[PDB]
Amino acid sequence: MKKIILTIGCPGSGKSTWAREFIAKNPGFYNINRDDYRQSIMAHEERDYTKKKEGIVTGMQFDTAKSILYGGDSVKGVIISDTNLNPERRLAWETFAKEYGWKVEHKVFDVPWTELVKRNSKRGTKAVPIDVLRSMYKSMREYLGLPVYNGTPGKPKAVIFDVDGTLAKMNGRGPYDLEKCDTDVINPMVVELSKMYALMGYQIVVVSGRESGTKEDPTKYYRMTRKWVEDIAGVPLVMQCQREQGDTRKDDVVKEEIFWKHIAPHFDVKLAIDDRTQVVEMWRRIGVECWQVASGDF
Amino acid sequence: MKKIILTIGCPGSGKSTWAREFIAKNPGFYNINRDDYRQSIMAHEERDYTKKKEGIVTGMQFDTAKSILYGGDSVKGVIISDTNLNPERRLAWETFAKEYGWKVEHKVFDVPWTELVKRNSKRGTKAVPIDVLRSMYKSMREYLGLPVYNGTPGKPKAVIFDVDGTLAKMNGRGPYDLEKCDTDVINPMVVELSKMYALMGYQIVVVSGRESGTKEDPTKYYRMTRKWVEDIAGVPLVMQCQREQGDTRKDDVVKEEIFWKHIAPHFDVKLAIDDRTQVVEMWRRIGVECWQVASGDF
Amino acid sequence: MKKIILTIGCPGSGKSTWAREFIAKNPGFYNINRDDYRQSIMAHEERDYTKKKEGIVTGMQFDTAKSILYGGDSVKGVIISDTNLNPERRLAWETFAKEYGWKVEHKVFDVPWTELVKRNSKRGTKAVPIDVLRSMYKSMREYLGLPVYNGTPGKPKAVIFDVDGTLAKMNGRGPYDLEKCDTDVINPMVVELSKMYALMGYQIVVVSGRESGTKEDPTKYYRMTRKWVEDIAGVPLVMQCQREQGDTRKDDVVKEEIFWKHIAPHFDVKLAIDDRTQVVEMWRRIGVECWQVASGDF
Amino acid sequence: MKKIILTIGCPGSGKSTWAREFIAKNPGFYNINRDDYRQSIMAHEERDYTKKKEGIVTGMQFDTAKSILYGGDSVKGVIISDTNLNPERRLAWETFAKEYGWKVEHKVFDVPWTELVKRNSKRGTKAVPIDVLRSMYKSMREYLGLPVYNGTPGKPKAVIFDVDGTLAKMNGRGPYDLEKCDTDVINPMVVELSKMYALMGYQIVVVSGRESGTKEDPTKYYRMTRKWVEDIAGVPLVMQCQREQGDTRKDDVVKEEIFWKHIAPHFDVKLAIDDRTQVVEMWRRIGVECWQVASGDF
Ligand SMILES: Nc1ncnc2c1ncn2[C@@H]1O[C@H](COP(=O)(O)OP(=O)(O)O)[C@@H](O)[C@H]1O
Ligand SMILES: Nc1ncnc2c1ncn2[C@@H]1O[C@H](COP(=O)(O)OP(=O)(O)O)[C@@H](O)[C@H]1O
Ligand SMILES: Nc1ncnc2c1ncn2[C@@H]1O[C@H](COP(=O)(O)OP(=O)(O)O)[C@@H](O)[C@H]1O
Ligand SMILES: Nc1ncnc2c1ncn2[C@@H]1O[C@H](COP(=O)(O)OP(=O)(O)O)[C@@H](O)[C@H]1O
Repeated sequence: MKKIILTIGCPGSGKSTWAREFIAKNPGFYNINRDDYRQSIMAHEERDYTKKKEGIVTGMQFDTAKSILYGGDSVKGVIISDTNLNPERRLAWETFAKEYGWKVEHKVFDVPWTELVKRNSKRGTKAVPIDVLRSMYKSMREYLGLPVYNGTPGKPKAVIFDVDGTLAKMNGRGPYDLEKCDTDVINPMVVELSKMYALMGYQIVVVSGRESGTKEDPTKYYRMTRKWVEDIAGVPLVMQCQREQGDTRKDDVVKEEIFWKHIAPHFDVKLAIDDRTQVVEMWRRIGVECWQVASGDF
Repeated sequence: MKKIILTIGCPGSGKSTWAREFIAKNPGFYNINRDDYRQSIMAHEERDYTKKKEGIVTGMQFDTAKSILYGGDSVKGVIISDTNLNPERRLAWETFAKEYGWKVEHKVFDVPWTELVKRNSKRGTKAVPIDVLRSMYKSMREYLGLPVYNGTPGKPKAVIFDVDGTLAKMNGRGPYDLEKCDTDVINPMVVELSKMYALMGYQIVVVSGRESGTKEDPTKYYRMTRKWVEDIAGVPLVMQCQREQGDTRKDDVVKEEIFWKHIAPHFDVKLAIDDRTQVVEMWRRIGVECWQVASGDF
Repeated sequence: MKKIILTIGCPGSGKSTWAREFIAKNPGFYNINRDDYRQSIMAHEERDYTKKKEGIVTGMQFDTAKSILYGGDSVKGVIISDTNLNPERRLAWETFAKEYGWKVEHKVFDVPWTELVKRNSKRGTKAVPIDVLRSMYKSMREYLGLPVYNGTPGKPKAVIFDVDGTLAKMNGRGPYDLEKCDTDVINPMVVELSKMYALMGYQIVVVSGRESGTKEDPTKYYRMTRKWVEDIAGVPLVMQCQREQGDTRKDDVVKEEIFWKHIAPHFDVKLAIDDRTQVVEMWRRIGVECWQVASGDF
Repeated sequence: MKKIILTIGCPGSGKSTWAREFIAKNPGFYNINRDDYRQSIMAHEERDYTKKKEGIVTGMQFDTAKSILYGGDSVKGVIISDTNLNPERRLAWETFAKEYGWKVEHKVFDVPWTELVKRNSKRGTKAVPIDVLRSMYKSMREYLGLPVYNGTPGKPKAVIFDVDGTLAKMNGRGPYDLEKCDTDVINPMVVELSKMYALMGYQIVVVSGRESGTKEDPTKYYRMTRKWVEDIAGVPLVMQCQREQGDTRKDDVVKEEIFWKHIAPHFDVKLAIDDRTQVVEMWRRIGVECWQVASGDF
């Protein structure tokens, strides 16, 4: 059968680039894009929203697929290089292909949020607002079937606190120089908050993206951080999780893995306090309310 | 009735700009472009030619017109912002509109050749080869019903010779400084050519884009040029035509007007010898064989 | 004297555009840009940081100013179209101009933060990271001599809470439809927070960008909001400030004016809880620690 | 010593690309470009000519070279990525480097005229007018020390005539289908011209870019062409030169090689008649007056 290839991915994920390259290497494939169409019927009005226009672009897409997909044995298929993140539209393509006898394949472009943001900020006039991008990424996560937290019944309620930038600031050292992280001063209001919650009966769970330690001393930083939280901040934590030694992945990935493995099953986490934008974005995205206490664009 | 507006014009004539502006001012109008389509189905392969692809783009255009033109009383019409310089395709749009009951209007963008070339050279990746541009302009002229020469029966055969850059060069003066045009030296081979033709029985007609003269002396330059051709070159001309005093139009326009009014009806012109690119382009375009004797890109 | 015009403004404020336009209208003025230089010596390496390179660009700038500023009576001056937000560099230009006898003028481009961000997100490859942009804006504010809060001694400590998106969410209405703002449901954790602080002895000050009311009923929304906070949330507030009726300025401006006039002189504000990104950015920028409780990119 | 690398090449020859790549691979090298400077002092006025501005850019270049070239052992050299096609300016760089003790190297980018034109037509806003490009190429040829014809004393005078498009047109075949080149019809006026010159005593030399023949019959086309010229056109030629079988180079190169080897030493060639633009450009460039008899943009 002729293929109908739907690209699935948030804007800037590489869908168009792939489409061009693929067509350049496999004769018999054509591209259909709601976007070449959207810009076209408007004579290229800057992207800076009608149900009718969208109805036109939709008609263009299917009518164009039918015509192309009926060429001779020369035509192999069509690529629908849109985000295709709306489930109903994806279904519409499959039921369309079933009645005309064509097969539907998916070409996924799962790019990390941090890469999506980075690329999007350079997209120029094709850049998309952060809120629609975050919305696209949420749909992408639902497509991949990634987990969303909804509480842990029968478990004590808890608040998650990060260390760097949240409970602590930094008294003249420098990001990634943990050897002197014992000099960090307290962020008064946040430190105070953690004590307030404890009094309210919440379990205080501390998390940190600081590497636990070095190759020869795997918990060097985990220990200093623990002493700092105990002796300097005075935070009555029930648990302290931290990036494992050697682990070079993004705080992003590291903290979520830590969450599902070590926190979610033991606590009914009601809140997370953090400062790094990519982490704060991770928390809210997986279902955990998150309060950002300072600028964290790094 | 709903309108189907066909833009008629060579590339770079302003068709897209107008289309955007018009849609921005008149809600209910949509744009259809073989080109948004051509680039789209190929995932934007650089423009640097199949009868099948063109068949697809064509289908897209009509199918898209039908759908749009059938919206409610909200839709006023569609703009077909292509060159639409191929007569058969223009007819195809009119017979298409007649059977579905829509009206066809034309929005012409007649830009002068010299402006087309100028703009095209800056078009970047959308620039078109000079030969296809010259071809587009020829079709545009046929659309406008502009005249093409095919000889003048019963009249003596003649060769047209230009002066500046052709019969004469320039001995240290400067373009537009006719006050010293009497110092020009002969272009030997070309001067010799004119005498050769005379011997062959051709009438030698001299033409010049040099203003005839000044406001107080309207033939100052016409006279010097005539003396130069007689005494210095020794060209046995039967007629000498020249740009009228005060006339500020392009050599382009000036020489063709001169041709139809004063030459075409009295001579069977078989050839024209010239050096300025825009003039040489004019000659060939209206049906007169033209030999360019030197670089004339000014 | 010849002028040395320093443009003062964060990237994207219009410095280059103005410079081009000004030179186009006033012959005798030349442009010097650390940036044409930075890109140039590197053969245009993508902007994606050496003290030596910067030393070169600096030398280029002054050496180029000296040469230009010494032309004849034809030269009027030079424009230094950089951000010029670093005070020491600004001083360096003035002491440079004093010893050579030239005058220094400033051309300020004070664009609102929200406009800077908006423009920056479309800047493409010239876009600047949000953290350096926020840093530029902080220096711009210091240039303008705008106020920075540092506490109010002798006054009771307080926490500022916003309503929309912070204490309340929204149960099926829509932004700007205050007529049904009485249906908003509580944001449990945040509502709880306000009570926690009260117990700790902090004064709870509520702020809202919701227009107080309509032309015929100037406190319609102020009253509903007040009842909602009292009866539904149960927030023990000491004061409630809100956007005045008719006022169409940005929440940005509105809340800061409200802060200086009605809050700062009566309270020692230690914290602000809010959700809208532009407001959260305003709080931190003027010296008030701010916790963002949810995505607020609208 | 520190190096001063001058790039030598017409615009579009790859000078900037090379410069970026080289700097990216060899730390210690900086780029100086009259052009980053020209655009910069004018706040980027579209390129669409003062002796003073040029004086400023010049000062910027040398002053910037001195400063850079005096860094520590870290600096290796500077690249002057301009065309550097003006001999006096090249000399100025060498005498500048001699007095300060630096060495001057050249990095040449000799791109074929046809490639220069091709690239230039796509250059967009950086495209250069054809006449300045042709001027740049002439200087490049003088730099390379390429030959320029100035006549052959003691030898009979001759006119060179091309076949395809000049003496012959084409009666329904197609470029590169020589198997049916025997069907070409005469271009009357041009054929007549060749006879006129013969009567005047000129030697008629015929040249053709048509491959002489095939691998199994190396003169198949040379013979048909010769018969066509003899029996159909009636051209009294003294010599017939033609592209050798197997030779795949551009007509460009092929005809000039043919000229120097077989024509220049036996004839005092006074004129060449041709129709292909790249060939016509070759003729004039090497010193031979050339008349283009029809559009030859292919
Ligand atoms: N692997 C990559 N690394 C760096 N940049 C990339 C990569 N892939 C794509 N980009 C850039 O991101 C932007 C997204 O382009 P595009 O292919 O059209 O994505 P999409 O069609 O999914 O919106 C482009 O400017 C592109 O050059
Ligand atoms: N009146 C004008 N003066 C100068 N430039 C123009 C003018 N009109 C159009 N152009 C330029 O010429 C190019 C042709 O653009 P476009 O509008 O798309 O023409 P077309 O659709 O006919 O090919 C554009 O880069 C445009 O900016
Ligand atoms: N008043 C304005 N309205 C909308 N966009 C603007 C305005 N002024 C400038 N811009 C855009 O913002 C970007 C900033 O350009 P630029 O003039 O170089 O600023 P700067 O030199 O201060 O960094 C440009 O892309 C420009 O077109
Ligand atoms: N080898 C090549 N093949 C195709 N295009 C090229 C090549 N080299 C350069 N170009 C293109 O030609 C233009 C000339 O660019 P540039 O490097 O700045 O040349 P120059 O500095 O000599 O004027 C560019 O748009 C470039 O991408």
